[PDB]
Amino acid sequence: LKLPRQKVELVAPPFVHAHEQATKQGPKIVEFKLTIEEKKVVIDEKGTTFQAMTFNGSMPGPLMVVHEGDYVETTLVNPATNTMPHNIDFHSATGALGGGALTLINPGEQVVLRWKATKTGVFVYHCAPGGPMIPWHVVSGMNGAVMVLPRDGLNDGKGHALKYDKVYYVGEQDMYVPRDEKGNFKSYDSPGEAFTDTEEMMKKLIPSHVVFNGKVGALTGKNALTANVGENVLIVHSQANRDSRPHLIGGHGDYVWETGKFGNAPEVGLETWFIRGGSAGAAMYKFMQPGIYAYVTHNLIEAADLGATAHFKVEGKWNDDLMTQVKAPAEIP
Amino acid sequence: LKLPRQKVELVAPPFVHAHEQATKQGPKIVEFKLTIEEKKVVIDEKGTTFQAMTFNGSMPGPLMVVHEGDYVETTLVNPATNTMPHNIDFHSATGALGGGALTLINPGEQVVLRWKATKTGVFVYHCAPGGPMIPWHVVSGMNGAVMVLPRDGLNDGKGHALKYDKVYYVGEQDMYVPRDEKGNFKSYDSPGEAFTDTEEMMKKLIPSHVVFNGKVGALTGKNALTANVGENVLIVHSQANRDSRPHLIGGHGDYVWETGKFGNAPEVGLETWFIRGGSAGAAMYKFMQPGIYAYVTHNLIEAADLGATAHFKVEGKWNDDLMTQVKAPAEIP
Amino acid sequence: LKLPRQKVELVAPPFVHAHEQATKQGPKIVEFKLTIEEKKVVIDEKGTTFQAMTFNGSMPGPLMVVHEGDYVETTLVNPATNTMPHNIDFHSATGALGGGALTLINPGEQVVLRWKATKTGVFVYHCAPGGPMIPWHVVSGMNGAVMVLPRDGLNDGKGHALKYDKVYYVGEQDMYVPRDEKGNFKSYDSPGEAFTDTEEMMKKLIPSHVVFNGKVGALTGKNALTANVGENVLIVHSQANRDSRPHLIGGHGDYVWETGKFGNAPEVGLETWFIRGGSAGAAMYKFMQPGIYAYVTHNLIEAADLGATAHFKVEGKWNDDLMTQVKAPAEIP
Ligand SMILES: OC[C@H]1O[C@](O)(CO)[C@@H](O)[C@@H]1O
Ligand SMILES: OC[C@H]1O[C@](O)(CO)[C@@H](O)[C@@H]1O
Ligand SMILES: OC[C@H]1O[C@](O)(CO)[C@@H](O)[C@@H]1O
Ligand SMILES: [Cu+2]
Ligand SMILES: [Cu+2]
Ligand SMILES: [Cu+2]
Ligand SMILES: [Cu+2]
Ligand SMILES: [Cu+2]
Ligand SMILES: [Cu+2]
Repeated sequence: LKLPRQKVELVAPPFVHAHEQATKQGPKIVEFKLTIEEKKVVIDEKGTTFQAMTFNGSMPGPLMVVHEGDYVETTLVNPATNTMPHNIDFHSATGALGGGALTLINPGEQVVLRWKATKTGVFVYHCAPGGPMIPWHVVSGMNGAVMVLPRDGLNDGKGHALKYDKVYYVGEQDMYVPRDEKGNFKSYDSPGEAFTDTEEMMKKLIPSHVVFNGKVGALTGKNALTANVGENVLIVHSQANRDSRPHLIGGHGDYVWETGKFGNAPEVGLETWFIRGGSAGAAMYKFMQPGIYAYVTHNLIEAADLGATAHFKVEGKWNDDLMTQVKAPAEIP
Repeated sequence: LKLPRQKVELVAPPFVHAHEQATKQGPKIVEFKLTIEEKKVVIDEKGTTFQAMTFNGSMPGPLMVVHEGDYVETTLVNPATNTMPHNIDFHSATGALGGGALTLINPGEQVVLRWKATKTGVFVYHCAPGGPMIPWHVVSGMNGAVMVLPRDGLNDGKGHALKYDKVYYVGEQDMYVPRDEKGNFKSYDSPGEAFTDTEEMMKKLIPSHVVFNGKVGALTGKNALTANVGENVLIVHSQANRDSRPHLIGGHGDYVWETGKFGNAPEVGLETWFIRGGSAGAAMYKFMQPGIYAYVTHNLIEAADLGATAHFKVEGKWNDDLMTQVKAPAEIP
Repeated sequence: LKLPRQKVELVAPPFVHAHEQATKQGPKIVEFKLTIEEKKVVIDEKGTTFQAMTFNGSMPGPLMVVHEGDYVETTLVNPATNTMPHNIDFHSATGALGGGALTLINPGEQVVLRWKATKTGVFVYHCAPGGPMIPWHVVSGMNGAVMVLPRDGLNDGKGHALKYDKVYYVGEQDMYVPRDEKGNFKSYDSPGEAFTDTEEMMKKLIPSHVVFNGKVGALTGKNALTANVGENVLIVHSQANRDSRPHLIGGHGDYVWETGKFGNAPEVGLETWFIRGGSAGAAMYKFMQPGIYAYVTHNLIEAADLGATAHFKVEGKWNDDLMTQVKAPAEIP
């Protein structure tokens, strides 16, 4: 395989490494490295801890971006400081359980997998060692996404280009943290020690936390997402295990690929869309008003009470034609 | 803003205020009033009570119907007989969290919001005061829908008009009523007193009741929905917090907008469709047979056991070509 | 009704009785017989038992295949060895609650129903006696599917024929088996005796088991699904009560009708699709690589821990252009 090689420097979510949309490049071998990290992390503002397992230290793992026809060559590294075997499975790839059957590595090992990007869209990747370990590693944080763009960039299905000014990757994670008898969340010394209690809870199918970017409030405050009025923003949303229903409060999905695959035309003008568990989707919106927006799953219990809220802070001029407060709060006549 | 003004007299669901489909009118300011009512109501045939909070005294709130390009001017009134602050957020609107950030009113106050109807479809509206109050006010009943029609009326995506003979609005509500130790549903003296137990249950994500039009059996008996053979009926279905899967037992969705947005062509000939939590959808069906139909969510446990069943009573002539009992029940030979 | 009559010999899932895709036949009366069987069965590898109720002795019931415009004439038989009344409701049919209102039969009785196949797609059929019995009979196993093909066969929505080389029917069943105080699954002497405990659990909405073809591991080992590289396989997936998110691990959905209705064009290149509870869908894939694939619902807890995994064993030549292990596991440098 004698194609040019291009290295990518991955960046932590919700940011995305620099890439072209439409390109005049032909197929390349695009080289990525992912290093697995098992670590105890804090997941909420009360200080609840969690035995996480991650690609590159983040939940979600970083977004990888290539074009249709590229070959994706991933070096997966499992350092000796980890305790368990791991692998990687790409929903974008064809064969060998997505790559999982060719990438099982013990602590202290690495492996190199190449796959051809023959299908366009956004796709989940995740660890999948085998058996009951599969859901456990996924819900512990071992999932991310890849985006495979058409070489001509995105289009609206009617012959018009859609170009985004920026892209963000929102990875949603369902977490299962057991409680003790008095009702406090339990802490564990190792992923192995968390396993028995965690599996019992997992099989009851109700998460304790549903978070974006690994923690309650991760995409708020100094880390709110940003835009300006007039900017077209692409939001890639993934959920490797459980359904989600994204919604931009105060906005819309102007162009939405809820099943996430660019060979299908987008739907237009959505209020709320649906990300099937085990998939990624994408939505584009051109901001028309300044101020704060919330990006949520629109099970509002999960959004407000279990962690699944991000903010956008948008700069620009208020449009009174679109919306105006005609009369401020006042006493009823 | 010097456009003509038109007042609308809202009607209680499942009925919808009179409106045009295709229209020769240009944009207008369409004026609506919603008055919030907190009240204890009965939700099932066993006499279980519930601390409801409503727009205009109903669950769901009434359907508001306008055309693309209209300006919707809503007077929201929070009488002094209520106990909590409230607001309103329209998924159809652009900016200020859908209007929520401009409409927070204490008991004794009112506010007037105007928004331009730039996106067509059916959309949820709901209360959203802030923080954990958001899911609580929604699942207590503070949600409804708005329909924004194209000025040319509905079409099938192939150049043909779809015209409905009647429209019904089915609002589905997930309710969370706690139980006492012996397993009976609890009653509370105020919404505030219901809050702690209700929030604990809400975060476990399993409703005690799933109802149409506010109560088990609301859309049955004297209040069954009606049609005649030959009539094209539009059913608007909303769910502000939790997914639903509508199904017309004995019929179909001839033309369905499950994501609810009229800039997309409908799908045809569905058995069951899907309403994402936080959205409204719409389905049209031309009745071909008389008799009783059930309209359900097709999680049949929720339909039969938790409350989510409506009936249609349809008049007309039976069509033996479509279906016939060839041999009535008889002893096996 | 003076049309030719054709008998069909039904076969047990996941296989499908022989049929034509495109046909030069005109409408016929196609005759099917279903015999209800109530029986205690084993549902997992630990030996948990379950009070099943079935059409033709299987979960799911067999797939019935006809063409648009055919008349489907079903003889439903309820032998005297059963204990309860039963009926059948077809989502493909028009009127009388899908046929349910014309087919209620006591043990010892049979009935004959005919319906015209006016809508194309895959559709659920299920028992629906009345009231709380409806969900109970469905989740006890009394559901299957019918496929109504266009007379010209399937197409891609762009004028090209899709022809499948083989079709499999995967019926997914959510099961509710109660536990005793010490946490073991309970066994019951009759469906009637299982009813009270089972209904209590059902209303909590969380299944104990989620299985394909009636049992954990049913579609594995000697009973894995099979294909060869180059073969186009259609997978029909039904779920009569609860949502599912099918995914072919290591493959894709090349052409997918997730709502299951052939008057709509398929979507292309999906990773995971969505079967609404109360529906059937269909996906086609042309295998490109040999080896083992898993077909799952991509709630991985349900797939790995509650039973919802099937295998495909695929023969043929490995394609190193699509995927290759560049460097086998080795020590980190
Ligand atoms: O945007 C993708 C869509 O656009 C088209 O190429 C042109 O309509 C379709 O063939 C494709 O499904
Ligand atoms: O029904 C709405 C659909 O109808 C069309 O206008 C004509 O096909 C499309 O552009 C639109 O998405
Ligand atoms: O595959 C079904 C689809 O194919 C067409 O006949 C041709 O595009 C459409 O009218 C239909 O919805
Ligand atoms: Cu792992
Ligand atoms: Cu996967
Ligand atoms: Cu409120
Ligand atoms: Cu909302
Ligand atoms: Cu039955
Ligand atoms: Cu049904």
